[PDB]
Formats: sequence, structure tokens, C-alpha cells
Amino acid sequence: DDEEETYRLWKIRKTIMQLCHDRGYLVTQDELDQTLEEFKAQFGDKPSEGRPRRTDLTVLVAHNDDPTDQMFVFFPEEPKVGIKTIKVYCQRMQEENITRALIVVQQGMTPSAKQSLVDMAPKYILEQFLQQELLINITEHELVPEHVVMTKEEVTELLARYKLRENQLPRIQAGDPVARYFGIKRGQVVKIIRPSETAGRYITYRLVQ
Amino acid sequence: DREVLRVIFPTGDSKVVLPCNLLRMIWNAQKIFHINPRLPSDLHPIKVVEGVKELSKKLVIVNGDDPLSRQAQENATLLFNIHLRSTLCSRRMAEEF
Amino acid sequence: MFAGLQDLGVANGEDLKETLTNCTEPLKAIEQFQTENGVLLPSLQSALPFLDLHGTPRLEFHQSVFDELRDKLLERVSAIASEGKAEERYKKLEDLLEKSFSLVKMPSLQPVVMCVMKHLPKVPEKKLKLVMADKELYRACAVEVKRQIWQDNQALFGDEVSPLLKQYILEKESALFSTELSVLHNFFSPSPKTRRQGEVVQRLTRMVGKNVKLYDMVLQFLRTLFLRTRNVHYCTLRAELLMSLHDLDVGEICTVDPCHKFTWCLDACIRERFVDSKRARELQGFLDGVKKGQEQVLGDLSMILCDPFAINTLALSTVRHLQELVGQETLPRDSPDLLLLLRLLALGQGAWDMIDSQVFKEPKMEVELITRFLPMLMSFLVDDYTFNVDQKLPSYPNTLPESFTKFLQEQRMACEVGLYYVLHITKQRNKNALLRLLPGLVETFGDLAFGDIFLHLLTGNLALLADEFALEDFCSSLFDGFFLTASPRKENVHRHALRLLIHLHPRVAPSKLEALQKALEPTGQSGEAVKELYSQLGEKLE
Amino acid sequence: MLVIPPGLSEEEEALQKKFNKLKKKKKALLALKKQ
Amino acid sequence: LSEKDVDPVRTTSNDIVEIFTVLGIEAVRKALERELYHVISFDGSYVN
Repeated sequence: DDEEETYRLWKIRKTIMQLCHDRGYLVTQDELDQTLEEFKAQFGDKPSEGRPRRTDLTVLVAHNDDPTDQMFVFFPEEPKVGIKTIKVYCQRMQEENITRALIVVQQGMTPSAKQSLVDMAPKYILEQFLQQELLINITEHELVPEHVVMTKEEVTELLARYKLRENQLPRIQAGDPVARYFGIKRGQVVKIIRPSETAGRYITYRLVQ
Repeated sequence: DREVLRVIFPTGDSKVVLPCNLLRMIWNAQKIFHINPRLPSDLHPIKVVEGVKELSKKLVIVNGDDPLSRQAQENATLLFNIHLRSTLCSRRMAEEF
Repeated sequence: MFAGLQDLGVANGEDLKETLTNCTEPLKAIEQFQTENGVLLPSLQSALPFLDLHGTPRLEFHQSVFDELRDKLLERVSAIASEGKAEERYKKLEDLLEKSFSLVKMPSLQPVVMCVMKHLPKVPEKKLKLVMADKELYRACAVEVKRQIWQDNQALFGDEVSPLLKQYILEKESALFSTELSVLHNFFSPSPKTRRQGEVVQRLTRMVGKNVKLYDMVLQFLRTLFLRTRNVHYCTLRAELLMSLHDLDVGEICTVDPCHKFTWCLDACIRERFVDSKRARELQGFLDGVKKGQEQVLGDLSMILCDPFAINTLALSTVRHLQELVGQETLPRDSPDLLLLLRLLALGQGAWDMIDSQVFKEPKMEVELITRFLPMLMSFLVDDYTFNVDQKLPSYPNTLPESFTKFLQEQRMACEVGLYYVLHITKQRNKNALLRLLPGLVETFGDLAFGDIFLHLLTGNLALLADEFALEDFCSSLFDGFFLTASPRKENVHRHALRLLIHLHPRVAPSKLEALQKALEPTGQSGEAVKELYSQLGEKLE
Repeated sequence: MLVIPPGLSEEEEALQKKFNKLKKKKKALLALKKQ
Repeated sequence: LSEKDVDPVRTTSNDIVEIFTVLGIEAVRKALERELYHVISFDGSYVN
């Protein structure tokens, strides 16, 4: 179809913009809350073999604190992304000095492609995302409390204040949907804010591992 | 504090569990000191405000002067402080108690 | 303060004094004047003794009654402006205006006259001319009266517009010469919607209003002044005004603007910061849609295409398109979209030439550019890619062919394309490419590299190269090749170089810091901004 | 219509040669990396 | 949750494994707390 697929693409783009905004990337206010109509008028409103065909809505976004740090967001057309597509995306990233990518696949990418993706990690950081997982933003769900990523300095301050080694904190695994949403790696501590019915507000900490 | 309460408590459930029964203590003080709640009293509202502010300092859960410790202490006693300020108001101490 | 009262029969202070001068008993005449000529109401006459009794003279409540009747008249006429038959009531308001044009000169009733003039949609021409003769009457008149005045007053309209244009130029030159050398905040950083919401642009949109002739005359004044001063900001102001009027849905102005589709598409491209293929084809169709006998419209088109925001967006789109061609390994002749973009940018460059020369036809574009110069840019990019592969494979190609230098130093098109390619490769923080193309940057055609816009853009791009600015040799080569070629001669180049030095003073080594401070010493014949920059650097360095 | 001479210039021949050499280097690099 | 006209904020799942897979570890903790509270206070009893 075309209309429902247009709605799906618009929702996915809005989710990706919200995700980039949460990670601190410089996202303009207009594109963050763009309704369906301006998306239709900007991209073509005919994704099925038309103007808003994929690899046209891929977005490059620069970090707000440092303009030299950026991220690609790619939308491969093939349902099952293989080694060739990830290799060509890596080659595209080669021409630029930015090594952060976000691939939005439509189905399970091949195991060899995942192996290459995790192999190129030390130099090229990139994450996969099924298009199903981007049709909603799980952060707005009422069961998900507030997540904030803390710098290394305040993590050290926390550890010094409570005089505890980092392995004594509660753990959060890297496969956690919120952890993948925020793009956090092992060895990084996340502050979590919850409304507590007994105290009023509770702040806990989780170590990525 | 009212906005914060309406954020933390949806569905309008005003029943909570807290350490000190402030209303019962107020009633006990009224009966002990023979208030006679019909004549004007001798209690400056600024005295009530200053007393509440200084009382909030003493009720400590997290001990320390670090900004992290300060924030943790403020969060730990947030609900009780809101309840105390909503009970020991300047108007209530002069119109109801 | 009381002139014009004599016309209607209401005696003013002049005749009152002239009469009491040769009257022995002013009391009886004053009484008959205040009672008979004044309020002929027995109720007020009966009220007078009580008000005497309170000790508050008749003066105070007489003034209060006069003021309240004035207010009641103005409010009643305000209601009248929207009640009753339109034409008959408009003629009644015109009658009130022609009665009160004698009393307009007395300020205690002047607000009545100005309010009536404001309410009436079309003031009679003689009244408008008499109001224009006096400054106070003109300023007190509302926006409707100003609109009625400006339609026939060419010189007055231009004179009223001129301070806003001067303010726009002042703020534009304050932005182009600002010390905030940051990537996220540059000359073109704000979105077009924000820029059209500025004080100058909004004031222009308000004052032009919904009048076709006023909008056309503003456009013509902008064209004449842009031709006279070669100041590219006036084309930007014209585009901003038209787009703001379109946003406010001024149909009478959008309809009479032939470039409405073209200017709207260009504004969309600037807002999205990339001219896509669809918008490029739309622009091509609009340019080719100008029928025979309407070549003058082309001139307007060219004026829109010379807009610095549009120029920047088109240049960036062309540079990225060329890089995409290299990624596709496509020869530049093979891309019709590239040719369309080159035609658009050449038209933008030649807008002024077409406007002055009056030959309303697109300038010819020599093909040696596309056939030879662009392959040099593609070859430089391929050499960069080859060096990167060799780094990944088990020195840097920096040789500069003579053809590329010749076309950069002789072709304005090639000059601009190479300059924006330099900006792009510098944004990548690529020192080697910058130093390879610096000999090309040594000499440029048309001195477009010496313009304020390009110098600001280059400073913003180089702001990311503090680590390379920590090297004395890199700074020396950069300043000698590009900056010292024009900074001693051109004030703007010197000012921008000093801005870059101030922003990057602590990274530069003390020897090169002293070299920049000494060789670029301000001259008395230059502007005071250079001396202020020198004083700022002297204060901050120690 | 603008006159576009199809004849290859030194610039275009150099661009084609660099294209081909970059192709060979990319293929060799990918062969090395794939191992 | 991806379906249109379906609230993606107040929609729960009553199953903790699936909530853990979809929403996270704090969301599953909150859902587990709510499920325990419901199953304990259904009879009318109260636990701190």
C-alpha cells in the first residue's frame, strides 16, 4: 500500500528525530513535531515507487555540543540487509570523519552482517533497529521512568560519595531496549528517576554491563 | 508542591502513608494547652513560616553537605515536607487550628 | 493651539482677546458667551451654583464634560465604522472630516480629526495633501491614512522606506562581522522563517500592507538601490518581504508577483538547505515558463537567484551533487541536473549584469568549465580517496594541475565552485586537502574569495582546525597564500583575519602570534574596527 | 542548446584513469579486508 | 502498540516477560510491582 506505508515512514522518522534529540544531537524544533501533512508535502506522499522512496529520507545530524561529531541514519530498502549493503554504508562513512551510524532494517539482517557489524565496532560505531521497534517511542510509555546518562566525572563523584566500587551498583544489560535507545555502552552509568509513592521521588543508578 | 503532587499521584488518591499524624498532634496540642478556638490567638504567621522552615532542616534522612547528598535528602523527605507545609499553613494555623 | 476655530464660528482666544481689549465690561459678554454660545441647557445652568459652592470652579467639570463628549464622539464613530449602510455612513464620516478639517489645528479636538481620518477608508486627496504638509498631522495619522498617502507619493514613500533599509544593512554588516566564530551560528544559520520575522522585515511587511502599487514601488526601489550599491542584501530583503507577504496570505501581492512559484521554491530550498532534484526541475520549468514578450520577468527571477542565502544553498547543493557524482564515478558532462544547477548559479551570478545591461536574456556559459575544471575537482576528490585507500592498504597527492588554477583564477563560476569545495574539504578538518588547494586560493577571479560572506564562512570552517592552527608552518602558509594577499590591501580581509586570530590566539604559537600581531598592524587609513580588534587581542593575550 | 564537445580532454582522461586506479585499489583493499 | 488509534502510553500487557523484552528492566519492575499489588490487595488485604 501507499497511505499506510506513508504513515509508517512518517512515524518512524518522528521516532528517529526524538531519539536523536534525546541523545543530545542538534535537532531543529520544526522537524521534531512535523505532522503528516508537511511530511507528505516535503517528501512526495507516494513512497511506493515514487518521490519519497528510501535513501532519500536518510538523515545526517550533528551533535549540539560538538559540531564535528555527527551521526547517519540510513533506511535500506531491502527487507533483509546483507553484507553488501553494510559494506557500502561503511564505505560511505569512510569519506567522512564521523563514525556513528544508525541502520533501520525491515527484517532480520543476516548473521554474517551482524558479525561484521560487531567486528567493525572499535572504529565504526553503528546500531541496527527493526522498523517495528521504531513505530512507537517506548520512553513516553508510563512504565518507563526518566533515564539520564551521566558523564564520567559525576560517576566518579557518585562512587566516591557512596564509597562503593562500580560492580556493587545495580546492573542494566546492553540489550535493554532503553539502553539501545540511548546508545550507551558497557562501563557507563545511568541515573534513573522514578516517582515514589512513599518518599515522593527516588533516584537510582544502573551500570551498563 | 500541589503541581508536584498532581504529577506523582494520578487518579486523585489522597490517601497516603506517612510517619507523623500531624492532625492528631494538632488536636493533642489543642487539648493540652486549652486553646478555646473562639478568641483570637497570639501567633504571628511569620513565626509559623520560620518554624516550618527550620523544622524541615532537622528531619534528615541523607546526611551530608554534598550537592548529590543535598538532592538525595530533598527527594527522600519530599512527600512529608509537602504534607507538613500543606498542614502547618499560615492560614490554617489562624483560621482552623 | 487654537487655530482654525474662527472658520466654523466658534470664537478662539485670539478674537476673545481682541474683543475684551476694547470692551469696558467683560463680565456680561463673558456670561452671554458661556451661557448662550456655550451649553444652552437649563440643567447645567442650575448645576453651576452647586459646583461653585463646592469650591471646585466651573473649569473642572466643563473640561470633564468636553473630554467625555470627545470620547463619546470617538467611540460612537468607532461603532459607526461597523454599523449602518456602508456607503452612506462613509459619506457621513467624510462630511464630518470636511467639517473638522478646520479644527484639526487645535490639539484639544485634533484627536477627533485623526480618529475620523483613520476610520474613513479613503480620505479626500486635498485633505491628504494638507496633512502631508505638516509633520505632526502625518505622524498622528493611523496606518490607513499612511497607506492612502503613500500610494501617490513616490519620494515620500522612498524616504520613509530608506531608514529601514539602512538598519537592515547595519544589522547585516554587524552579523557578517561578528566575533562568534562558531559553526552552529553563522551568517546563514537562522532559518528563513526566523529571518523574515525580524524587526526590519516585519516592519516592511506591515508598512507595505495590502497595496499592490506600494509593494511594486518597494521592489523597484530595492532593485535601483541594489544596482547602484552592488549590495546583495537588497535582493535578500525583496525575497524576504515577498515570502513574508505570502506567509500572511496577501493575495493582491502574490498574484502580481510573477516569480511567486519560483521565489517560493527557492525559499523552500533555502529552508531545507538542499535543492533536491524535484525542486530543481520545478525551478527549470518556471524559468522556461516565461513566455515571449515577458523577458523583463526574467530579470526579477535573476534578482531572486542572486540572494546570498539562495546562492549559498545552490553552491552547497552543487558541491554535494559533484561529490555524489564522484561516488557514482560519473563524468560531469553526463549529469543534466549538474548542468541545471550550474545554469542556476550562473544566472544568480549574472543577475546584476542582466539588470544593468537590460539585455533580458540568460548569459551564455562557456563549456570549457564543465569539460575541464570540474574533472579537476573530481580528480582531487578521487586522489583523496586513493590516499585514504592506500592508508588502509598495506605521500598525499597535493600536486596542483595548471588547468585548475587557470580556471579558478579566470572563471567566476569555477572560482565560486572551487571556493565552496575548499569550504567543504575544510569542514572535514582535512589539512592536506586545504594545503593542496591553498595555491588555488592564492589567486581567484572576481575577488569573490575576498568577500565578507566567504571570509566569514572560511573562518567558521577553520574554527574546527585549532590543532592545525597550533602549527606555525600551517598558519604561515594559510596567511601568506590567502590572507596576506588582500588583508594589507582590503579592510574586510584584515578584519576577518584578525577575528580568526582573536578566536584562535592561544593555539597559535607565540612566534606566529607575534608575526600576526606585527605584520597585520592596523593602519590609520583603515577602519576603527581593525584597531578595536587589535586592542581586544592585546588585552586578551596577556 | 549549449555546445558540449564529446572529445575527451586531458582532464577527462585523467579523471577516467584515476577512476580506474581507485577501482583497482578499492578491490584490492576489499579483498585484503575480507580475509 | 504500533496500531493506529491505540494509546501507546496507557496500554499494559499483564505479562512481565514480554514487558521486559519490549519496554525494559525498570518498566518490568514497575509492572511486576503493580501485578503483585493487585494479586495481594484483590481480597481487600493491605501490605506495606
